[PDB]
Amino acid sequence: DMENFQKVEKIGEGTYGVVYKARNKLTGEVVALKKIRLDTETEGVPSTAIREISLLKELNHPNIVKLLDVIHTENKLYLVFEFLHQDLKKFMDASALTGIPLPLIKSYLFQLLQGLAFCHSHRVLHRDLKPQNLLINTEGAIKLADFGLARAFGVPVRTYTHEVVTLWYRAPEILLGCKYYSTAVDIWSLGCIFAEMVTRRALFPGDSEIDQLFRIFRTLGTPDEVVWPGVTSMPDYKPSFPKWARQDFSKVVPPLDEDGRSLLSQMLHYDPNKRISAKAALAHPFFQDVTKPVPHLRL
Amino acid sequence: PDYHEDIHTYLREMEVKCKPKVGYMKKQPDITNSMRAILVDWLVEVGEEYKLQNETLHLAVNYIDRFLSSMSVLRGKLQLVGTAAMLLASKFEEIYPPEVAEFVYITDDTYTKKQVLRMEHLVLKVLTFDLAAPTVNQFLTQYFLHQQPANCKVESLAMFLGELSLIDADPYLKYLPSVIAGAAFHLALYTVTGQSWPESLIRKTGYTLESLKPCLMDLHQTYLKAPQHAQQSIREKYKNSKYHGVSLLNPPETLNL
Ligand SMILES: CNC(=O)c1nn(C)c2c1ccc1cnc(NC3CCN(S(C)(=O)=O)CC3)nc12
Repeated sequence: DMENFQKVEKIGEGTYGVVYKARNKLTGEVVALKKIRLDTETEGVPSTAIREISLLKELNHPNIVKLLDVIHTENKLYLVFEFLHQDLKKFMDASALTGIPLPLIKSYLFQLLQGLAFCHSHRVLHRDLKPQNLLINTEGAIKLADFGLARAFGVPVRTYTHEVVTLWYRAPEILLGCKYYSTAVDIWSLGCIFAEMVTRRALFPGDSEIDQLFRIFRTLGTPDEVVWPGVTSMPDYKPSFPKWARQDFSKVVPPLDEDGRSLLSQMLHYDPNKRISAKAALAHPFFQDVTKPVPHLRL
Repeated sequence: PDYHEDIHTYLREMEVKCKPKVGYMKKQPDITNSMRAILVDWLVEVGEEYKLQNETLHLAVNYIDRFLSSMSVLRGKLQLVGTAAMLLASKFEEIYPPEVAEFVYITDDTYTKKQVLRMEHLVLKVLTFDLAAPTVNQFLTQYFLHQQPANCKVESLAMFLGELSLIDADPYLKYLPSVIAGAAFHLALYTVTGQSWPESLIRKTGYTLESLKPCLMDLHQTYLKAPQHAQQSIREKYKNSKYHGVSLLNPPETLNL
């Protein structure tokens, strides 16, 4: 069974284990094979694997990486995924000179919201949306991947006392230390990735939780009870916060038209209750003319 | 959120698929509804010792019932199944689950670390890694949003009834989670405030007081008899002040159906 794969090359490494690009020796199918090593006396199957597998096989969608198989031997657990060519981080990096074409950015942000809308409608938070967890193939498709941190929220998901989402993409509510995650923190992350594709640079590259919070404040203005009922009551909010003013959005993201700016400002909205949903983002005018360019991928 | 309705519809879809064989116990050669009740009552205790979420308890019972639906298990191994179920539910639901060592401790070294991890593998295989099952808990959480005034004794009492339902495979194995939650929410609401299953939830679920009646009749029966039940861990748990001592509340003498 595991005999029928030929390993072609390592394409991923992590605390989780390794991922190889592999070839099915019998069908020829090209696959991304994730290998996890098991602690067979004191851990068993890791929680992130339990969650990735069981959630991922509920989410069948073209914009969500496809889990093709699970192999569970004595000591090894293998996840078999569909192979994609490149993550969005390496493409954004390869494109820092020329920039990513606006048509292609629109395509990707349209697709990502489709995969995300599908997660949230099946009560799944992703919670780790960042450029190198998004995958692209050569036909212009982009898919959500790495559901290690994903949670079902049919019952409300409580916030890790020690945080989760990588800091640059982490949402204000989390930094200010609210009690629960909501779908909105996935949207926030997606806003940041949006901006970052437009401007070639991370929107809020914070050095620490507090520095993150402030970089945000300096671009979006410091939230008060009008812009966000309740902010001043949140656990990690201090009244000793400097009041910055809301930067004008045509300066924050120049290359964007009136629609691109409107959408982004709705994704970066302070009050999560008011932050635009992914289902709604897809209805936005910005996407009226959307298309499916294909990237030039320097493999 | 904005998906509230999308998710309810999906939960309703899923609960029909993640459903265990209602008659599996008759086909099971060596164990018994009473053995299962003793088991579930033990899982409640474990949950109190290790401070696990109610959702974890519900998921664990789902796992056990689906697993017993297709595998014969002897008396001496039923607890090993339940232990691996609790462990799996913890990994899925808890922010961080107890480690395996701690589940071996509360089985009292009747089983080994090795055995429990072996059983974890087998339960995963038998359930084909499908662990995100709908629970009474998830439906009660949806229904709670439809309290015009939210009332904490009603929420605790509803949770209490839902949890009692986990003890007795007969009758409850034949009801769906969304329906048990319905009966549990109405009965709690009626006991504490006198209000009834609200119109908005009739619209949301399509459940009428009339259609809940059968499950509602059973749940009332269980509620009335709970002090006489051989299994008491749930009543003990729900006299805690974190649950407002609701299990000491007097059940209504009659519904009004
Ligand atoms: C926890 N981690 C994961 O779940 C994970 N990590 N990786 C690297 C991948 C994962 C899932 C399926 C995958 C399917 N295809 C690919 N392809 C690779 C990623 C992109 N690049 S690269 C480094 O050149 O940008 C090589 C091909 N990677 C996958």
